Formats: sequence, structure tokens, C-alpha cells
Amino acid sequence: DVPMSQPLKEQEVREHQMKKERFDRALESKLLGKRHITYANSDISNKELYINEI
Amino acid sequence: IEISEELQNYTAFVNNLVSSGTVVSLKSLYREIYENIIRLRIYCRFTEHLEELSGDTFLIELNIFKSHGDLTIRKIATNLFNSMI
Amino acid sequence: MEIKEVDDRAELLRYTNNIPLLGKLVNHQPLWSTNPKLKSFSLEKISAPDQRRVQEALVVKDLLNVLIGLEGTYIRYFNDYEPSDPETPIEFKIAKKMDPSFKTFSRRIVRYGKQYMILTRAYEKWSDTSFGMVLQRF
Amino acid sequence: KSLKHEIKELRKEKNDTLNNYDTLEEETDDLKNRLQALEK
Repeated sequence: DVPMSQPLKEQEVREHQMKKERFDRALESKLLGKRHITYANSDISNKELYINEI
Repeated sequence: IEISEELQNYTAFVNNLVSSGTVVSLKSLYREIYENIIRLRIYCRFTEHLEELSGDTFLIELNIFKSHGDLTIRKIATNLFNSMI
Repeated sequence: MEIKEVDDRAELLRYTNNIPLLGKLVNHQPLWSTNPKLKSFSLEKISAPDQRRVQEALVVKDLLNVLIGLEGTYIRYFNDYEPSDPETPIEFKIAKKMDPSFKTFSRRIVRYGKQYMILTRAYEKWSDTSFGMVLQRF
Repeated sequence: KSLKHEIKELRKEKNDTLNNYDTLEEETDDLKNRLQALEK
């Protein structure tokens, strides 16, 4: 019948957890992050089957 | 010595086929020596640079080939690696 | 069928640097289009309903040879087939003077022959080390 | 790159020659059939 508010204990718990998470994310970013992204620059070859020209 | 053992096994197998009198068409013969052609291909591609390599380099290459998915290539590499080791 | 004179030397391949580990090391036999070893006995001469089984037997022989990738007398590789190049396309062309029922059945069996060629070429290629042990076991 | 170019040109000439061969053989056979009728 009315637009009541969200829970209160849950709301404040979420606020505290968000503060902690923001702190941890800033700390990770300052440490160049623990996860990044890559592309492979080199491939294997075998001396039994070696190549130099076509 | 492993190469020679393989060659002797192949000769024995080919002679058993021929004198067995159970090959009656070239298609049947080619069917019988399919895996032996594969084995000779392996034994002839592994030892192309035999005069240009050292035993430990062979050991490294055979360690790389012992993880091959093809059970035949892995068998052959395991035998060669075991002798050299 | 009368013999033609061509040079057929079965030798190993000279350069094996771009050949997979299980790739074929011999060279390819002479193709019918360039080096036919027989004068093709035209099938129109056994199209009579009495000599129908003779043409049937010749087509069955060509089919048993195609089923392992070997072109027959009346079923041959098409023009763009280059046996040296391993990435070549694979199709068979069927003698146009063949009995139409035999042409239909022969196209059906040529499907399997081409599949055999492509699958043999496929495992030869995938026997390399750069493909991973899953593709190598496949 | 130059070797790959020459390969492509030679492959094309081969395919055209083979297609021409078949066209020519068909003409040749029609002539043979006409001749067999005439010599008979």
C-alpha cells in the first residue's frame, strides 16, 4: 500500500561491506592489480623437425 | 641399436606376411603394413638430424615427444628415450 | 586397354621441412589427366543392355580404387587437384559416357572416397606437435 | 612472394589447358564417329 524502505540492518551492513570492498579495490589497484590480460608473443618448435626457409 | 631392432622387427613382420600366404591383394597388403609404415615414418623423422645433434638434445626432444597424444609416437619416443637414458 | 609409356619412379621426398610428423614421405603417382598409363576404353561401347554388366564391373573396380583416394580409369580427380600441395581441394569427375545409374551410384560412392582422402590428410596434418595432444589423439 | 606468384599463374594455366583438352577431346570424338560412319 505504501513505498516502504529497504531493510535497515541489511542496508548498513551493505554500506560497511562496500567501504571495505572499495578499500580493498583501491589497495589492489595500487599494487598493479593481481589479475591482468595477455597475448602470446612466441610459439614452440622441435629440433627433430627444424626449419629455416621455404 | 634401437633403430636396428625396429628394422629387424619390420623385416620379420614383412616376411611373416609374405610367407604366410594370407595376403591376396595389394589393398590387403597395404592394410597390413599401415601401422608399420607409420612406425617407419616416425623412426625416419626422429633421426633426420642424427649426425648433427647430441644425445642430451635427443633426450630433450624425446621428452617433448613422450607426451604426444598419438599412442604410437609416444610408444616409440618412450622406447628411444629409455635406451638413451 | 593398351599400355602407354610414362616414367613412374617411386622415391622419397627430397624436402621434408613442411611435412607433418606423420605426413606422407613418398611422392604421388602419375595423374590420369597428365600421365595416363592406359588408353581409356570408352564406356559407350558396352552400353548395350547385354554388355551392361561389363561396364558395371569396370565401374565397380574404379569405385574400389576411388574408395582409397586412388583415381580409377573412368573416375578421376578433377582439374584443380594438385597432389604435391597438401591443402589441395578434392573432388572426382566421372566419365560422362557412363550409364546414368552408374553415374548416380558412383557419385554416391565418390562421396566416401573423398571423405577418406580428406580424413587421411587430416590426421597426417594433425599429427604435429603444434596441435596439442587432444587433436593428436583425435 | 615472387615464387608464390609464379605458382599461381602456372596453376591457372594448367587448369585452363586441362579444360581445353576435354573440350577438344569431345570435338575429336564427334569427328571420329562421323568418320567411322563414312569409312563404313
